[PDB]
Amino acid sequence: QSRESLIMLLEEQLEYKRGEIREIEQVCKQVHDKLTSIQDTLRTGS
Amino acid sequence: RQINKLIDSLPGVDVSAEEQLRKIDMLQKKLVEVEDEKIEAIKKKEKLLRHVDSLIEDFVDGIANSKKST
Amino acid sequence: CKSLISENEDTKDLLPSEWQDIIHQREQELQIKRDVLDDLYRKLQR
Repeated sequence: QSRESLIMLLEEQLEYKRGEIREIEQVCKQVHDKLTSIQDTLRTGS
Repeated sequence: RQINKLIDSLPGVDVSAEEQLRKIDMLQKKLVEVEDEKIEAIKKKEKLLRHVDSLIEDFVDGIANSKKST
Repeated sequence: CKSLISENEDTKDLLPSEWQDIIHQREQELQIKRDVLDDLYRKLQR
């Protein structure tokens, strides 16, 4: 059952790090989208 | 009946532990590559971040020396 | 007439190169804004 405990800890930290990673690219992508929208807005005001 | 439905629901209840051994080994492998990929991801994110910082500084300097040009 | 001139400061101010200087400052700030916005557009597209 020690191997089973190793497995369960394995998937819990694996899914936690996947969640952290995915929120990282989500937030950086939303920042990049905001930057592109601002660039378009300032280009329209030129 | 909860005893029966819990005893048969143990992953690995009907799976031999040695293929758990290979799956765990390859899990740590693909883990090694996934933090590696996160290393390149974070380093290029920081690269674009201080590109953004450099353009911020240039734009701020332009504003400052333009509004003090008169 | 003189009373109406007296109470209103704006008319007495109304009553010539400064306008040209203001036009020059406006156009120089406009062109520097255009230049910096062009630089931002060029940089952010990467």
